[PDB]
Amino acid sequence: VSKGEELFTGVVPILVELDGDVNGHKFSVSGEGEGDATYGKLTLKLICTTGKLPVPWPTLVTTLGYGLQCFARYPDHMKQHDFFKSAMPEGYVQERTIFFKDDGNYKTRAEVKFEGDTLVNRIELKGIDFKEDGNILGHKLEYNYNSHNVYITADKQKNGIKANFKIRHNIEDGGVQLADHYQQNTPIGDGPVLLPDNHYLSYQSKLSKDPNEKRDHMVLLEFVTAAGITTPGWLSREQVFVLISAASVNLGSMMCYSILGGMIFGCFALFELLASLVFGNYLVHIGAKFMFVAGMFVSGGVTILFGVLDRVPDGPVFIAMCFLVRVMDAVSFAAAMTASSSILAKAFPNNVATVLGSLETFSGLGLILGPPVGGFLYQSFGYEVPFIVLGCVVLLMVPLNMYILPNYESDPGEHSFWKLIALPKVGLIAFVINSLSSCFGFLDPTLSLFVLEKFNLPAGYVGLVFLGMALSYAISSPLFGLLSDKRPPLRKWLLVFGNLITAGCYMLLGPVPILHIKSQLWLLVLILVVSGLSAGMSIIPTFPEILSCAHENGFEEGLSTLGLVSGLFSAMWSIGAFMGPTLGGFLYEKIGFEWAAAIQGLWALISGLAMGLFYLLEYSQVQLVESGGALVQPGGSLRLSCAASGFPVNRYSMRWYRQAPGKEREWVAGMSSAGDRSSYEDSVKGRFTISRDDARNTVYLQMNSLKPEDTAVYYCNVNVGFEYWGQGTQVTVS
Repeated sequence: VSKGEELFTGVVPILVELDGDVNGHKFSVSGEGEGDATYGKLTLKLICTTGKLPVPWPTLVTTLGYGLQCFARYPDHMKQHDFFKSAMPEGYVQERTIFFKDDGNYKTRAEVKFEGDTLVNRIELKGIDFKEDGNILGHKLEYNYNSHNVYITADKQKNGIKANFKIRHNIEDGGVQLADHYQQNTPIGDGPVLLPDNHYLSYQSKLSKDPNEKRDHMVLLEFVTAAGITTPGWLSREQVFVLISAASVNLGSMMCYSILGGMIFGCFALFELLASLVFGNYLVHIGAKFMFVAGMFVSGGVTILFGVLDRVPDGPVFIAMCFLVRVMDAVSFAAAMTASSSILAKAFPNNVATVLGSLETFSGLGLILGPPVGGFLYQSFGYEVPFIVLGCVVLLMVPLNMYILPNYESDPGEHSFWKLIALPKVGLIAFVINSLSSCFGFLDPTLSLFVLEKFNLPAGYVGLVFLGMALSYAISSPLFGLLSDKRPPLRKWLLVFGNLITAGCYMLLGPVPILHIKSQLWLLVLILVVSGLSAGMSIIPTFPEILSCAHENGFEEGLSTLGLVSGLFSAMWSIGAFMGPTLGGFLYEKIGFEWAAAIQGLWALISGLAMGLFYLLEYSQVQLVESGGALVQPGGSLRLSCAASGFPVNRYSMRWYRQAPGKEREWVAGMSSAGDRSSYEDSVKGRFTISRDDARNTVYLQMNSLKPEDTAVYYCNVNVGFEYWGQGTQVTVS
């Protein structure tokens, strides 16, 4: 942990300057922008100062944007393997040699200094023996730039680091220009520097042009991720503390609710929805550490003040005190649910779906510990004071949770809330949670009364029925959260089919007389535990889906947009609990349970029908599939098909790449964006053939006179603005 990491928490300005010379032609560029190293983002706006550039812009991106090594996003594991910010305020020197294949050479000398809050790098270039008819001076490069991995090694003799890497440039004809970069990074400070081990940095790039700027300009968007060494498997000290603290608050919440589970419900549901909304909006401004101790402290008093309601007689001293308690029952659960969702998804960045299932399963052990209330606490005091004694250990979690939860801070986000509810996808997923919570809240007042009028069973015996539905939720929550995380494209099929079964289960719960199904006890047990399987399969992946929908729209990553999303998850769980039971008592008056379960499910039937056709009709994401590689004897012919989805193939180019086993990936063939020019590898020139079907959205590569040298895994490459590759298929010649 070096000193310079503390100065990088936040958006810091950037300024860039370059004075270069190619073959006696002088040029100079300058610009400004902003970079944030908390989540690895960099925006660089270059403006050419001499008015014209003899070299293409992507040849100089690796000196300008790749010269800003200090905005790397290092994880918690490799804070110690970080050389760039190790002595950052002093600055450092990048000395680069940039070798172009069968072209000239670049020598780069760059100084990085930290003056005030502005980081200024000054770059001197020298270019030699560029060919006039070549790719560089001929300007045959497309206006695109692609991803790369950069490998870092250390050096003790100069106390700095060394690196070697190779970028690829797309050519208008179709080929690839290869550039090999050797950099030496030396620190000019006399303080301690960090010498790391071997690792790499994934660079993702985006090129853009301003609509209003006329003079020759270029806009760089850069994402940097650092990786390279295997995680040890042991969880960090932050991950263990959040998991043990969030599990205990859901255990005690169901523990006290397992004993005490007209205008009051109207007062409750509006101020439960209001407290879940605004207190989730200002999660940035209040502080998530003080949220998780504010909810359980107020909810700790709810367990205490319920006992003292017995002392007062009925009237203004009883009813008005039921007005206050709940308010504190609602707002503190609304606070505890939104706080526990925000603090847990930050702790597990790529495990959001799995840890919700693990958290909600341990809350399903809470109602298993129900009749332990009747063990000794009910037999000792009865109903007067069992609550204050249990409330101590709830309130004794205060010194533990204040010490064991980490402290986070974040700048408030300038996005309005809103805009988020105006999305087409957030609106339809709000309808599903409204529909799913409506069907859950109907059975709480009304299932026991149907059994009483038909099967004539006591409500204590109906208490076993409710544990039948909770037994299926507890086992469905981890497994359906386990499969939600590993396959992100199938969470949209997993959730819509979850609501569709719930419509079908509830259709047959109280059977319509047209259906001619006889109702009995063993059928009621079987049909309800299936409904637990369907409800748990639809309630778990709706939180990572909204988090996925926010980041694709353009919202930032961190504590800001996580707070606004988790506020809605408590909010749309509350609107189901308002129109569920209250209209449930309305619709129970009309006909009865033989239709009140059928009409409850048609609203869930239209809920899965509306969003299910929204995902089906207009899903679009860039995916590429290869198929057809097999065992071919030498001298034969083969055909390989790359199929594309998400983008039109007519206006973009397609390339092919090979991977021999144990060898570096190499380019095979390319076609221009106009469908007129093409290029091939020089070793296989004239023996392969590239082709496409534009209206079919397919590209084909045909192989004539195969040799054992061509045994490789083949991939299919496209540049939309971000680089995409296909899965790749293996071709063996033997």
